[PDB]
Amino acid sequence: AAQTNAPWGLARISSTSPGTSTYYYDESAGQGSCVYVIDTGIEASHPEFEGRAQMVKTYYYSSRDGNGHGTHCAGTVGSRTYGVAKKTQLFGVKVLDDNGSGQYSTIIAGMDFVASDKNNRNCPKGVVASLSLGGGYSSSVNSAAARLQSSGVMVAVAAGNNNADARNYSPASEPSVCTVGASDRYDRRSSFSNYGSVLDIFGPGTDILSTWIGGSTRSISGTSMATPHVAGLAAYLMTLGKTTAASACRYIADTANKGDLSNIPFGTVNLLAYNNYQA
Ligand SMILES: [Ca+2]
Repeated sequence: AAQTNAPWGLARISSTSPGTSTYYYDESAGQGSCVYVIDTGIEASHPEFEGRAQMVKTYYYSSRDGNGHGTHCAGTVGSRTYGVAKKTQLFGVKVLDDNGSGQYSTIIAGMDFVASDKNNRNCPKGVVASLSLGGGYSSSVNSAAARLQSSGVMVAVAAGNNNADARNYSPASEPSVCTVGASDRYDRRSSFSNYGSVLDIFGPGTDILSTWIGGSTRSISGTSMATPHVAGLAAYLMTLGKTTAASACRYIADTANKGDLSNIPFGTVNLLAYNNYQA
């Protein structure tokens, strides 16, 4: 399948070269997979989600996304227009308040929730969790991310936006999960993207168009935006039978575009997520 005039980031993950605007993908489009978006929530009523999104948990007085960030990330995973995996099921877990903040104990609770909750959902092709959040190093937070991964969920995490080594941020620094940096439409590392030997992969993170609250859309930047590209790609590949939750990060790195990025510090991988689709 081909979607013309796609957001640049969708075009980029289905291309060997920058500078094109068509997203090429298998029509299966992540059907039968599930993706948990652990964030500020999801505006499930947004037309772009077509009834495929729902809120399953909150730790606040409401499950509503009063911020926008979680809706945007969910949009990049699985919205009809802006998403990688256009037929995936999206589940929202609201660990961040409407200011975008959360205590680590809440975030930890949210990750352990997903490890259990996946047993209550129909996801025959596999389960992914997308975590577009972080903060300073915490062994407790890393341990929670490692447990979620161990439980059979592909965990994709944002590297952070400090232009620093991601080894000092959590859960970015947990080795067993898939830590995602950000690139721009000219194949440069995004200027804010963290880096380091703990990164596994880069995805599109600068000027990413997706869903927003109030039934709207907007373009924003961050490793928060790169992470859902990789989460959506994992869901897509698992539907196709190419990989599993345990192996998906490795498979994505093995099949990535290699050596195409600029401004990669020595010691950081030069790997850009790629869906390997040949129509
Ligand atoms: Ca890793």
